[PDB]
Amino acid sequence: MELKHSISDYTEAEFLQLVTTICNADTSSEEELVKLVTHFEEMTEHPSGSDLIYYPKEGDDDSPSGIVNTVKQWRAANGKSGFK
Amino acid sequence: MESKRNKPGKATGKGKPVGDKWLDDAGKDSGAPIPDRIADKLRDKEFKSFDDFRKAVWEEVSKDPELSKNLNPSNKSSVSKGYSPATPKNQQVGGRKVYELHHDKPISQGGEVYDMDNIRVTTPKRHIDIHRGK
Repeated sequence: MELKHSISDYTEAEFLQLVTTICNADTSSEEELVKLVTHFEEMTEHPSGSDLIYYPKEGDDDSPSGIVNTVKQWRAANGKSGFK
Repeated sequence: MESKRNKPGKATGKGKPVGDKWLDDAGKDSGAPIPDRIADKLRDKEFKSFDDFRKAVWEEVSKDPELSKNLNPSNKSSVSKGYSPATPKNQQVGGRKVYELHHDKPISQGGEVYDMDNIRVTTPKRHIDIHRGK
């Protein structure tokens, strides 16, 4: 057990580092990578989950800064909290 | 019992020809076969365990332009490391988020561990659906 991770504990910079780690697979193991993807999903609260990273919608920018901006905009549009 | 998947063995088998959309088939039927070009690279090599073989499969996927062309940049990074690529969210099961290698004939019923003609690539969802119908 582990409580939900919250995005407003992260600055935009910190979140961009986390997304870049995922996109580069800059982890020690596959298990560590899937743990980070899970945490990313918990933080964004976005219904598409890991698809933001791996199966982007046509027209979406799937670079790390692209994914961060997609999350930021979606949270803004849906009345959710932003970064620290 | 001692676990055969945790002992070394020698990869065998032919695999099957697949197209650049092979991983879509992993969510249907009995999943996708091991691609023939991957079998060609691994056949007769010794692996320390089934997990070591699994890493070798995804390493070989990363090296094959046609079998990796459909992966997005993030999934290409994963397979470059020998990690299994993430499936679409709608094919995940809890913390099982990546493609899985499963044995078609169970090892306990005579299936071989490293026989590439006995291995299927499935999404977690398709695996669980198959298993639940047994």
